Amino acid sequence: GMSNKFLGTWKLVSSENFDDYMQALGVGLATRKLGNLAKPTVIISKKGDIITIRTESTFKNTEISFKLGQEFEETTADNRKTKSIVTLQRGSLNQVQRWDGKETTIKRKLVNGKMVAECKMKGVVCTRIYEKV
Ligand SMILES: CCCCCCCCCCCCCCCC(=O)O
Repeated sequence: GMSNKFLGTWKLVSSENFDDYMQALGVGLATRKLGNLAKPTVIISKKGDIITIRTESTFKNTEISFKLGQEFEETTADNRKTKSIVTLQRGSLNQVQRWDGKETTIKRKLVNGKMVAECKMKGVVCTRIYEKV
């Protein structure tokens, strides 16, 4: 199952190409300016076989709870209503979001004790690095 090393609280320390990624999602300018300044905390928790990823920041809070391999309805930070799914691949915690015929991926993997989120949309790639805190 998900590695227990994911469990805990994570703080963003680096974000690369997040603006171009938000644009690819269709997020407008005012929202992107605040999104580019956000340094969110991400809390990953587990109750039985339901995993919860909770994102907290001054600008926006989000939370998804899910079971691996089971589609679920998601409301994203930019208020997209998506059909999403989280699965594992070589220990990486990979999320797909589908809506209005579009599709974006958020792959969260542990690299030397840090959590690295790789976000992809229409060939645009964003990388966000978190420290465990
Ligand atoms: C982080 C504040 C949200 C700002 C709202 C603008 C649109 C962003 C929507 C998608 C956010 C992607 C973040 C997931 C990757 C991560 O956990 O670092």
